[PDB]
Amino acid sequence: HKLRDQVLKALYDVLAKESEHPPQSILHTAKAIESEMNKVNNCDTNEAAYKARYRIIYSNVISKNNPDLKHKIANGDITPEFLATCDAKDLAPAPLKQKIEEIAKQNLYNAQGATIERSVTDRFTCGKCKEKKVSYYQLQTRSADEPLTTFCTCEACGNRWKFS
Amino acid sequence: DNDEKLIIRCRVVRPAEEDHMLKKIENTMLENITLRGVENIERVVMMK
Amino acid sequence: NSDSYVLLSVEDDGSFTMIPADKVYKFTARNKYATLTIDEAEKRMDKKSGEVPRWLMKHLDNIGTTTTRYDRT
Amino acid sequence: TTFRFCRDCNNMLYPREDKENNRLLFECRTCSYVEEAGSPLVYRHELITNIGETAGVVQDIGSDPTLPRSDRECPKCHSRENVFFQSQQRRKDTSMVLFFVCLSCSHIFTSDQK
Ligand SMILES: [Zn+2]
Ligand SMILES: [Zn+2]
Ligand SMILES: [Zn+2]
Repeated sequence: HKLRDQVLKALYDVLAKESEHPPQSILHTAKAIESEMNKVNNCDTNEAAYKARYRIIYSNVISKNNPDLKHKIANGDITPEFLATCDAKDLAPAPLKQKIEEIAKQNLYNAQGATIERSVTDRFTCGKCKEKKVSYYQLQTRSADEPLTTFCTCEACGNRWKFS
Repeated sequence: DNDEKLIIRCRVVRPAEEDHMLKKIENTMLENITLRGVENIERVVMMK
Repeated sequence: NSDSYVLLSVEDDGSFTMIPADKVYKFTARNKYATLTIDEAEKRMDKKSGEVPRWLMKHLDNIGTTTTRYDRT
Repeated sequence: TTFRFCRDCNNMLYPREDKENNRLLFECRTCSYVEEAGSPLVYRHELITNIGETAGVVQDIGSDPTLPRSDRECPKCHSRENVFFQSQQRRKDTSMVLFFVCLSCSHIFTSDQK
């Protein structure tokens, strides 16, 4: 019964330590035994993941920022809900939440790569689709006896060609 | 996870001569421990 | 710079004799702190230890090997 | 993070721990001088830095004629003369932020507004 006494003592401590005092100490130990008996419903002290969820909820309570989690957990937000929530990112607090969304947006942008854009004109005509959406580009390849190559590519379909 | 500064605290446990051992062990854990993925693969990007 | 220097040493009456300098020598202290030995120094230099002990000199001094000149005297 | 030296003999101090009183005592490996440590910080690797775009300033940067000249003012002395020049650090990802140094207020100021 080591875990089912230790977590109960943990909730004894983290509810007595609140500015929200326990004169309804019997209500609060009812809350604690409800919390622990839904907490075991994932594991029943038979799975190694038992301590992880406990650490999540425990350090969320003892976080401060925020302390208002104590008030909302004593005035509602029932404990069998908060095994199945797994809302650790979602709670305690919201400024950190919007920080996380900004971070995720930044990462999702920065994982995108190179997108060289291939300026087009209507001067030539494609070979596959015969459209004047030529992704043209110019550069020199051969020896000194000639000017540039007149490289060609169609952007409407992907058709690369060359002019003489 | 939710703390403002993510921290790791570790110690050597055994039932003088600390600094260079701990520095080498630090260097080892930085250089060797894989996290996920498959090694010999590097940065990856998405084209549309 | 041993050539360009010249000496203004006051005498008891206030006289200033010009002594043209010849050479300048620099002195440092040595073996004030129980210096070590070249052979065991080579064994510490070699890769017998990935890092030598920080207080290895203190351990050698506690052993008493190669003590100070003042201590030997 | 600095490397203190023994004041009796200018030598690199090393950290070594008290056996029972549980305090870092910087004992000289040359002489017997010892000193307690202000902080438990010893070593620091710092695998990421972003530093070096600013310094290298002499008191007469503007004495060289090769630097360009502008008309933005120093926001302490309001004199319209100035000397501007880019970062002194050169990596492949250093910024096009600019550094503005004046002669009147003799002060360094930038053009970033984030
Ligand atoms: Zn085409
Ligand atoms: Zn010393
Ligand atoms: Zn100014």
